[PDB]
This record gives sequence, C-alpha cells and structure tokens, in this order.
Amino acid sequence: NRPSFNEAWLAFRKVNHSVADVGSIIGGNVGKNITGGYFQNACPIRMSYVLNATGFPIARNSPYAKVSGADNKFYIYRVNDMIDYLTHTMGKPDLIVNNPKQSDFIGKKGIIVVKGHGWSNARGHVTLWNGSICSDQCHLLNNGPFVPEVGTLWILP
Amino acid sequence: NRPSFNEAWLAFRKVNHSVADVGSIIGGNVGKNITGGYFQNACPIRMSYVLNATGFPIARNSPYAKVSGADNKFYIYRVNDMIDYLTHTMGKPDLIVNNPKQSDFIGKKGIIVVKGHGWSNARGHVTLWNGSICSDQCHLLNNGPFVPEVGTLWILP
Amino acid sequence: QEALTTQYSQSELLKNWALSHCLALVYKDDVVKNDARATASAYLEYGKQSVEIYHEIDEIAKKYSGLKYNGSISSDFNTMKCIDFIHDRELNELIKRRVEK
Amino acid sequence: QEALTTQYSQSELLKNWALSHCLALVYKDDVVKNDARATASAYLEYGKQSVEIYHEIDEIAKKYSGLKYNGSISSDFNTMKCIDFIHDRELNELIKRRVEK
Repeated sequence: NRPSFNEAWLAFRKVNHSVADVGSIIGGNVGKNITGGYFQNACPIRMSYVLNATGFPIARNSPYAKVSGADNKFYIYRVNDMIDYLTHTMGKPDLIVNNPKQSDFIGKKGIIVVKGHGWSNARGHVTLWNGSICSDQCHLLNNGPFVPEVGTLWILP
Repeated sequence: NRPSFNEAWLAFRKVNHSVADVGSIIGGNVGKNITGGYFQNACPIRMSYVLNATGFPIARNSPYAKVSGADNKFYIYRVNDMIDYLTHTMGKPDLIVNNPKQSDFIGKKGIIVVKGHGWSNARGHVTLWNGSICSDQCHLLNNGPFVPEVGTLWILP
Repeated sequence: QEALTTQYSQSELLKNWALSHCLALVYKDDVVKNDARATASAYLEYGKQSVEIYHEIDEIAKKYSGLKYNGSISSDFNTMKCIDFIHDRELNELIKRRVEK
Repeated sequence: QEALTTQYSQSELLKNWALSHCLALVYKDDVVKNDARATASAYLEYGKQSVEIYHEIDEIAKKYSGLKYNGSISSDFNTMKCIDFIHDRELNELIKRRVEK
C-alpha cells in the first residue's frame, strides 16, 4: 500500500530545511556528500526520508543511485530517479494533469510530481501536497520561470 | 642609436603604476583594452611608453601586435613581442649572462631582459636597470618562484 | 531561459561537473563557491553514474586546487588551476573508462 | 609550480581565454573577477592573434553572461552560463576561421 498522509507530512517537516541542515539531520553518507558539496538539491533526499520514515523504505537493490544515512537506510539523490522510483512502486496515479495549475489538485492530498521546462538543474520536482499547498512551499522560489507540462498525484490515505 | 638612460628612466616613472592607472595615463586603445580587462600585464606597455617618449617610437608596421594610445603612438602588449622587438631594433646586446643574478649587472645601466621559468603568464620580463635596481622594483613581487635562465642588457648612454 | 544542461552527453556532463567542481574548490568567496557548487549539482542530476566517480574526479581536482601558481602580475591564478585540470589526461581517461556509460 | 600555459596550442589558448574571460564577466566578487582576468591575460600573452579576436570572443560571451538562469535550488547559475558558452558553435567556428593561425 502507501504511507499515511499524516505520517508522510510529519516526516517531511523534519527535513524541510536547508540542504546543509538535511545533511546534519540524516548523517552517514548523505551527510558526507552534503558536507562535500556534491548534493545541493534536497528534493529527492527529503522524499527518500519520507518513504524511509513511514515504513516504505527504499530497497538496497532498487535500480537507482542512492547513498546511506546514519540510519543505514537509503536515500535517492536524483530527481529523475525519485520520479521513476515512485512510478514503479506507487501503483496507478490517481490524477494526471496536462499543463497543470495548483487549482487542479485542490481537495486531494499525497505525493505530487510536476515535470516541466525552465529549470537548469532538473526536469521537475517531487514533493507532498495537502490539497492546498506543497510541504516545501516555504522553499518554492516562485507564474514562475518553471512552466509545468505534466502533474501527477498519488493520493496518500 | 638608443634612448638616453636619463630620458628612459624618467619616462618609465610616468607609467610605473597599476595597469589601471597606466590605462588612464596612456588612454586611447591602450586605455580601452585596460578598462575592458584585456590587458593586465603592464610590462610591455611601459617599455613601449619609454620608446615612444624618448624619440624611438614603435613603427606602425612593426611585425608585432600593438594598439594605439591617445597620443596616436603604438604600444606592444605582449612580453614575447617586446623582447623580439628589442632584439631586432637595439643592435648587439652589451651583456648576455646565463643563469643571471642581479650582481652580474652591477655598474652598467639600460634595458634589461630576463627569460626564465616559473611564471604562469610569461616567459620573462623586460624593464630598465640603473646599475643597482630595476625601474619597476617596487612591483617586483619576489630567490623567488621565477628562475632566471638568461639575462640580456642593452646599455643606454 | 533554460540552460543547455539537457543537451550534454554523459561524458560532457562529467567534464562539466569536473570544471564547476574545481571552481567551487579554488575560489574563496561564498557566493561564487555556492554558485559553482549549484552548477556542478545540475550536471550530477543528469548523470547515470554512481557518486564515487564524482569523488574520484574530486581526488584529481585536488591535485590542481592545491598547486601554487605564480606570475609577473599579482594573482594566485586559481582559475588557471581548473583550466589546467580539465585538460588532465588521468581525468579524461577516468571518464572514458567509466563502467556506467 | 609553473602552470601548463606554454603547452597549449593556439586554438586551445583561445578557448582557455574564452572560458576565463567569461568567468571574469559573470562573477561579482573582486578577488575572483581579478583572478579570472589575470588568468585570461596569460592565455592572451601566448596567442599570435590580434586583439580584435578577443573582442569578438567577448561579444559572444556577453550573449551568455547576460542570460538569466533559474532552477529548483537557489542560484543564479553564473558558472553555468560560461560552461554553456564554451560549447557555443559560433565561438568554436570563430576560432577555427581565424586568419592568424
């Protein structure tokens, strides 16, 4: 099945900080790579933390690049990999929206993926959505320079 | 013949300043290139100023890269070019010293060239020498990281 | 404007990573270092390689970032260390050897 | 340590100049800008080309240095503008076309 919405939202908050702080929190190889500056986009690491924390851990042998935390659990560090991981583990999406706007997702909650153009470091973003706002809205820099092409929601119960 | 030592030494002083200041002083295309940051090594520009100022101007059609000043005279901007220019215009050198030390040049004065290894921006340096010190000694950063291989002096009368 | 990041081949991404990472090492200013780090992270995102290849690129970068360069003008020539680095034969062989194409 | 400056071919010097000059344009910090300028001047010293080729390289660099790049992390991606620049087809054709080999 799937992480409960409430547990996922709680866990996300624990890592809704700067990438430096995320490294301190998670430690292990996650921390080492963050200290070294190799990881700067916390997006997939926060989603990995959510899965690990809610009883749906990323398997060691999942076909995606990952590093261990101090918890000896595994953290995917590429956005594209996190997106593909969810596609292959979460079952059928509940909503798929072409040219999405936030208003299209009102009233439903869970894990949201948006793919689009305009960002120089990624093809998209993966986060939690509570029916009104994203869990990292506080970091969401921007009608911004990012133009969403497709938005996908997996409902969390 | 050759610039008088006294006139050469006086003229050198007028441009014995930061490359930014040299650009302001000389103006024209020299200044424009300095303002744009294209020239940062004032060495050959100062030597060009000396020649232009003492009645031995660099000819327009000299086979070396050069730019004009506000005076409509010409200024060589590469060290290697300034060295070659002097070799072809100054006549026979008066002293050539393998593995030179400053002490080897005591008691004689004029234009000095030192070629050597250890610098990342040039094969050598060209300046004036009064028998005791160089005219840009005040900028001479350094037994330094530069290892002189050959030193050549053309005496100025 | 979207950058050209998605247009680079895997080898080109690794060379781009090498350059930006080295610049992140050599420069002191926090705004510049953070910019070079952010830029390197963009090339890492699109790579298909494990993190240890970037750790090894860093090992080579450090052979250049620790050099002392001198000249007849005032500068540490930090930028030059990274330009020399990206021409390094060991670096280019490492990338060409890679297990993950 | 002497840098590798004397080992570069004429085309390699011009590409090295292009990169260091662009970095001198995009970064704000004076110590970094001056370092990149000093580094570029080293490649100019060893060139056999007239100054206008560097002025033209600058014209192309400015098409990249003036771009606004955005991402899902906080950065202006200034370093990235110069990495994209050094892959520019116009730049590489300019260098290959050059009258002074």
